[PDB]
Amino acid sequence: PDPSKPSKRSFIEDLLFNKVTKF
Amino acid sequence: QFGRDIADTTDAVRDPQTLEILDITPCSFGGVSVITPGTNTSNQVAVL
Ligand SMILES: *[C@@H]1O[C@H](CO)[C@@H](O)[C@H](O)[C@H]1NC(C)=O
Ligand SMILES: *[C@@H]1O[C@H](CO)[C@@H](O)[C@H](O)[C@H]1NC(C)=O
Repeated sequence: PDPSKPSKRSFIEDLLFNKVTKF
Repeated sequence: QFGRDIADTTDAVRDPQTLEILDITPCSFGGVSVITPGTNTSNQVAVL
C-alpha cells in the first residue's frame, strides 16, 4: 500500500483500477 | 418538438406556447428495504 493516496492501494493496484472501466 | 431517450420515453419537450426546451426528469424513486432484528427479539425496524 501507498500511504500518500486517498485510498491505500499499491502502485500496481492503481494500474489495474485505471485499466478496467436508468429511470 | 419532442426529444427521446433510449427507451423511447420522452427526454425533453418544447413548450407549445413559449418555444423553450424543458428537460423531463422522472420524480425521485428507489427501492425500500427494511432492516430488522428478528421479530423474536424486537419489533423495531430501520428503513433504507
Ligand atoms: C402564446 O401567447 C403569447 C402571448 O402571451 C404569444 O406571443 C405566443 O405566440 C402564443 N403561442 C402560440 C403557439 O400561439
Ligand atoms: C422465540 O419466541 C418464543 C415465544 O413465542 C420463545 O418461546 C422462544 O424461546 C424464543 N426464541 C428465541 C431464540 O428468542
